[PDB]
Amino acid sequence: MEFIKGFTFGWDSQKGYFKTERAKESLRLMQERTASEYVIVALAALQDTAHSTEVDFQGSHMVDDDELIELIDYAKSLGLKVILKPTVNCRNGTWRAHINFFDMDIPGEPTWDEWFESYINYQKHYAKIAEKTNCEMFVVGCEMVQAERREDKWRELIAEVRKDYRGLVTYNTDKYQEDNVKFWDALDVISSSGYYPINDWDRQLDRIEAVVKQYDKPFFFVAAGCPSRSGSALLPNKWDLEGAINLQEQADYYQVMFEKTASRSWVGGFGLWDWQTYLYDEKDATKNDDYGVFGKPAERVIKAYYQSR
Ligand SMILES: OC[C@H]1O[C@@H](O[C@H]2[C@H](O)[C@H](O)[C@H](O[C@H]3[C@H](O)[C@H](O)[C@H](O)O[C@@H]3CO)O[C@@H]2CO)[C@@H](O)[C@@H](O)[C@@H]1O
Repeated sequence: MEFIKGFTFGWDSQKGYFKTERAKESLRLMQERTASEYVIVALAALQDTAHSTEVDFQGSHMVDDDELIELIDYAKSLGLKVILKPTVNCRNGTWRAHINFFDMDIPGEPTWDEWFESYINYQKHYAKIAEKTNCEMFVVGCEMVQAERREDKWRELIAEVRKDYRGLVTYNTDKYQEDNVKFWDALDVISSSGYYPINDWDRQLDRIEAVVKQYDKPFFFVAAGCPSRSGSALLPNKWDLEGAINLQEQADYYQVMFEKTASRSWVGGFGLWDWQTYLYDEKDATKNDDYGVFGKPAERVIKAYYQSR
């Protein structure tokens, strides 16, 4: 596995966004400003709650198949490789890591089998798209901490994705959960959300290295990044962190992350979080306290690092 110089795109997208000039201009700027060679197209279906079993990928929250194919083809026309990452959010705001059901099937209660049926059929739909567009990698789940114990069901899902899609298949675990997953052998690549504190990379990388050396798979941080807010460098996963704007903290987070990971040969790349489909005006960058790096000092740190690899 060559080093993946990646950036996540499309998380803010709604139906119709990918049809637009604005979306293509944003993706061109992502490539120009960061020297990324991969785009991670991150999409989210919706379910009602963390304990409901129907996964909706057809409403206004979800780009249509035709515009998704258009955007992937356009990314390829720019020379980008594409990683497709379809995940799921809850309408009531609960983090998908809490999606969970009773260990036993109780009459009248939602079951693991019902949820996985809906989720597998969701993934198979997008696996067919990844196959038709020749996406380089497909990510079958993201941060599903409580669902990860259902190893049998995850193995079933991966086999179903394999029937539709012949590329690389991975699963994206949450921070600190790299060893919670017991089905890495069924995947091609190990990946995690590397939202680790700026002052704890040495301990965390040593921990992950010991996990990764138990398998014969490449590894990368399919999500990583930091909002431009004070205190975010300590908890970079908290998108709602109460903190004043701080562009330099985000740049410093990135500088430390690349420095610490550059010396671990097994860190095989990054899918940096994240680049908006509808990008803010460069004039508004110094007021933006979110994950974007457009117009911020972190943009130069990323581009320099990606150009060096
Ligand atoms: O932006 C409006 C939209 O935001 C939803 O909530 C978001 C967050 O705003 C943020 O994008 C967050 O990103 C997580 C992501 O879920 C995943 O964990 C990734 O690895 O890390 C990023 C950064 O922490 O995602 C949630 C949605 O899951 C929500 O508030 C909507 O109501 C709303 O319109």
